[PDB]
Amino acid sequence: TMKFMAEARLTLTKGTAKDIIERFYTRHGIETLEGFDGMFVTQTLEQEDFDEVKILTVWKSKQAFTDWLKSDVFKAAHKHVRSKNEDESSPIINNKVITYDIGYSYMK
Amino acid sequence: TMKFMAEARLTLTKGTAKDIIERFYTRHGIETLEGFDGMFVTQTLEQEDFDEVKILTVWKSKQAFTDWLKSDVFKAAHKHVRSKNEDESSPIINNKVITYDIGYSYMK
Ligand code: HEM
Ligand code: HEM
Repeated sequence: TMKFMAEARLTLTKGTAKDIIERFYTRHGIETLEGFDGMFVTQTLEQEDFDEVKILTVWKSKQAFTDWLKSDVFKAAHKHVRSKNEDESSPIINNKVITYDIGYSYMK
Repeated sequence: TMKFMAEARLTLTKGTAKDIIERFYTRHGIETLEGFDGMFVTQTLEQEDFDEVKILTVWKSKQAFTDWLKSDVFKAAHKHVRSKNEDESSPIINNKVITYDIGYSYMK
C-alpha cells in the first residue's frame, strides 16, 4: 500500500514554524485521492538560523503524487501560499522537493 | 500518537540499497515498545554517485526513542551491522541521525 514518499522541505524564518504547522489541520482535498495514504508535518530539532518544516506525504504510487501535483485540490491547498520573494511578509525562505521509493513500511 | 520522529540516513555504495532494505523485513523487537508507532525505510530518487537509504521511525515521545537507543532490542537489531570503516566489505559508507518533533500527522 505505501510505496512512494514525497517531501517538501521548507526553510522558515526562525520562530514561525508553529504558525505554518497549524495550517495543516485543515484539509483541502488531498484525502479524496485513492492513491494518498497519509502525511506527517515535522519540525527539525536543533536548527540554528532558521526553522525547518518538512511535509512528508505517503502514496500508493509515484503516479498518485504526480497526479496530485497537477490536480485542482493541489491548487486549492496552495492558492494563498506565497514565499518571501513573492510576498515579503511570508516566512517561507526556501523550499526543496525530494522523492523516495518506500522499500519497507510498518505502522504499529 | 506520533509526536517524535528519528531518522537514520545511510549513504551506501551505488546499487546496494535493495540488499540493505530487504534486511528491514525482519523485526528485532522494536514493535514490543509501547512508545513505538511505526517505521518507513526509503530510497532517495535521482541519486547519482551513491544510494541513499533513510530509516524513519515514529514515536509517542523523544524519551521512547532515546530509551530504545540504549535497549537490548536495539543491540539485537544492530549486532551484526558494520560500516565500511569497520568492515571494508560493508556498503555502508556514512550515517547521520536527525530528529524531529511531529507537529501534525494523518494516516488515511
Ligand atoms: C514547493 C513549495 C511548497 C510550499 C511553499 C508549500 C507550503 C504549504 C503550506 C503553507 C500549506 C498549508 C496551506 C494552508 O492550509 O494554508 C500547504 C499545504 C499542503 N502541502 Fe504544500 N507546499 C509546497 C509544496 C508541496 C509539495 C511538493 C508537497 C508534497 C509532499 C506538499 C504537501 C502538502 C500537503 C499534503 C498540504 C495539505 C494538502 C491538503 O490538505 O489538501 N506541498 N503547503
Ligand atoms: C547510525 C548508525 C546506524 C546504522 C549504520 C544502521 C543500520 C541498520 C541496519 C543495516 C539494520 C538491519 C539489521 C538487520 O536486520 O540485519 C538496522 C535495523 C534497524 N534500524 Fe538501524 N542503523 C543505525 C542507527 C539507527 C537509528 C538512529 C535508527 C532510528 C531511526 C535506526 C532504525 C532502525 C530500526 C527501526 C531497525 C529495525 C529494528 C527492529 O526491527 O527491531 N537505526 N539498522
